[PDB]
Amino acid sequence: CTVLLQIMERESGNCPKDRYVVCGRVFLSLEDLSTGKYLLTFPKKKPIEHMEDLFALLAAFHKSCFQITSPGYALNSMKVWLLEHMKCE
Amino acid sequence: VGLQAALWLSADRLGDLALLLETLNGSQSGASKDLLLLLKTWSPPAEELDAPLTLQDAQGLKDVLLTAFAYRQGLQELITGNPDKALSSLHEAASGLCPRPVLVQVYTALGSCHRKMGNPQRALLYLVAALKEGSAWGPPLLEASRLYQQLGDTTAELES
Repeated sequence: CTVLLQIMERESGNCPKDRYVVCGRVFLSLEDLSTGKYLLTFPKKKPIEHMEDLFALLAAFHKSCFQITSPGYALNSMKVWLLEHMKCE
Repeated sequence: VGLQAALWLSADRLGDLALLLETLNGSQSGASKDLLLLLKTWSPPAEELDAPLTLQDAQGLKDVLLTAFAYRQGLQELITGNPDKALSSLHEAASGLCPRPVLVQVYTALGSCHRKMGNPQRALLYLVAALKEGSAWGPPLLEASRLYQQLGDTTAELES
């Protein structure tokens, strides 16, 4: 596959600036995947040190965004549950 | 232990309390005569696994212990003339449960620390926060009266 980044401006109601880029090309096969190389296979690839692997998980996954309001308390147990109960690095 | 300690911490038996918790953890923790570190070192031994119910559990009371001892330590050091040491423990108050009446009072307390040091513009911060979050904004306006007295803003003082 080859990759296209399309750009368009919003401000100008002329549709004037409809640039692109050809941003490279992705070669792939079972010989490559059979040796991992682009996969993420869990727990051995716990220590995330090529950030594309982090970026892959933040692209693939089902994102869900929330507000938490404690209006007659302050809210700090987060970090314990995160760090202690959930055990976050 | 939590409940016992609440009796001893309602009844000013802090020497016996720290002794109890020294016994609980390793007695190698013999020299940590500060409570505020022993209370944190004290680890509830489960997430309270499928046993009978409770109205409250070890952690939920530890969280009350730490905030209550911090508040008490703070007020004693403040009145005793250490509006330097207060600031540490009065930050440990807000960092852990602070029901908003506990925050209102922690903030008046920090206004008082800074006014006694001669830092009026910091004190004003904490006092405006206490005005906002509180339903009883007597003690902050009192602290403000005393601030404008310290300075000489007698019109501001009188209006406060």
